[PDB]
Amino acid sequence: FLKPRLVDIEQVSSTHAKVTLEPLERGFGHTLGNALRRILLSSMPGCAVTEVEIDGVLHEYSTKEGVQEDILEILLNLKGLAVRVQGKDEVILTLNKSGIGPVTAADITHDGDVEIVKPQHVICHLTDENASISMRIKVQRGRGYVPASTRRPIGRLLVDACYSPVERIAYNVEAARVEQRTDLDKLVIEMETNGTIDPEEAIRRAATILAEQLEAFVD
Amino acid sequence: GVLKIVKVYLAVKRRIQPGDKMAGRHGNKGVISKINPIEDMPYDENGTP
Repeated sequence: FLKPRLVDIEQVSSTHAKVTLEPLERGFGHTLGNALRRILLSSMPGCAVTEVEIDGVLHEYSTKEGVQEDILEILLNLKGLAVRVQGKDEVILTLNKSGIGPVTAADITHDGDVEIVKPQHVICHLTDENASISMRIKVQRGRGYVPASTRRPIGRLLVDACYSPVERIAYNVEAARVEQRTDLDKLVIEMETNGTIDPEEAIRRAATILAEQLEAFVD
Repeated sequence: GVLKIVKVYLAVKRRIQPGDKMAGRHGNKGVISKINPIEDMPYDENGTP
């Protein structure tokens, strides 16, 4: 038999890359190409905001003076924030801005571990010259999509968390160019990530999951 | 015959659910039957489900 190996990883942009698994025997290239996609799209460790507490507003459906966005819009913008944490499963992010001008993810004070991958993500726009906003953001790991409903003080808002760094996975099977063999197929996987997870480690995790699952019905 | 009357407002946020009606503009209607996971959906060649 033959053994597939991670031969080439290339990144076209900052979001998505194209991993390569060169040697595969006929038929496998279309079995792994679907297993590693179904696993990848449904279970990956990602970080997303879960609890946002603003200084002065009680509940979601309350406007705040000096901010163009409704508080609901601020929450929905924050849900899409793409951040990654290194060492601690839970973290608190503090945002402090003042003066007229849009606020961005880069305005958040950065700790040693938590770093934002897209510092151009606009959260809210400040219109009045003497307006201010201060919010605490709780960011944690997770797996899959966890609605807020299924998960105390009145001044702490709840936002649904969607821990899924990968958006759009596609694969294809091209015939290999081995100098002496035939029917050998190389596999290319495209992974439109949100920018938090690395491609090679993503493939490694999505394959360890399979290696654990298969050990059920096998010695 | 009433001393004081108090009104309290509740703001539910109804999500989508198997059973909720959903209709197009052309006259096609029908209830949702299953909220399939993203991976189970069909996808074109480029990968978009």
